[PDB]
Amino acid sequence: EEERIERWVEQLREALIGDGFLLHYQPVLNLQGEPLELYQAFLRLERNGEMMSPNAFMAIAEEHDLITEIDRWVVARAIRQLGERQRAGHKTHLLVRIGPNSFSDPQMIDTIREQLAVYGVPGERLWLQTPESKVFTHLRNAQQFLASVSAMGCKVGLEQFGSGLDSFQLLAHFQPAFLKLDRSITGDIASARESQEKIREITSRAQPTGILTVAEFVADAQSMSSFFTAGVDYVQGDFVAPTGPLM
Ligand SMILES: Nc1nc2c(ncn2[C@@H]2O[C@@H]3COP(=O)(O)O[C@H]4[C@@H](O)[C@H](n5cnc6c(=O)[nH]c(N)nc65)O[C@@H]4COP(=O)(O)O[C@H]3[C@H]2O)c(=O)[nH]1
Repeated sequence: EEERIERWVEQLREALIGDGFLLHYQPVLNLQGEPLELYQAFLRLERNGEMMSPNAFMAIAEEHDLITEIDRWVVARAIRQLGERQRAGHKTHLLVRIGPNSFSDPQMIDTIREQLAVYGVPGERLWLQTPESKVFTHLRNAQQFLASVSAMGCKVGLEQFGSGLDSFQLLAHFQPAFLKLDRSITGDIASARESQEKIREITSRAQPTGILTVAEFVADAQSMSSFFTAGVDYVQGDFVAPTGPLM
């Protein structure tokens, strides 16, 4: 045990150089969103001859404090693809994950600003999501971070929102551009009752501030209609379109 990790933590620190990392994307179709090109970005690793999923190493990168490094790698990689798909005339928008330790990371704030500029990519195309739980904690930083990146026109949103009470509490203290609905509420509206009304106490509340909304993980047409009645701007999940490397 003392060993396997040592091989992982090394190979990772390599993909952080001349990499081995790569990104798969997932279509984010919109109903109320009417209608832009958007994909959530997902990190893949080229260990040996096959492709690794963050379920194979994110744990490691955690204890060794390499997430900041990686997630800066992810964002910079997204901003590149944005330059590429834009120099090609596509105005593709990318949803990218940012951990909590990045709210204070300047190299992040600097890697966003510089790249975003060097590719002629207007920040508006870069959407950054992160759990509300991680925000309810690393707040102060996640506070100024918002401002830092938001100034460049980027969009900062919450992932897994609506779970616990304080969910609506953070709103009056934070201020996201988009809300990725928490699965504990999403996956069940076809039957679930309180949830039916739930994504309304949320939807109808976003419309005012203009806070977009994304119900992800959708896995059936039945619930697909449900979110339209709700007024959920965007939908994501294997049922709409799985994740893939292609664009
Ligand atoms: N969020 C989301 N996922 C969907 C959906 N439909 C299918 N999935 C799949 O289910 C998995 C779980 O994603 P997760 O909860 O964010 O949990 C993720 C995440 O914690 C981590 N991860 C993967 N890529 C990245 C990345 O680029 N940045 C960061 N910070 N973490 C990543 O690895 C876990 C597994 O990722 P994957 O192998 O890519 O596998 C993903 C994804 O391919 C959907 O609508 N929404």
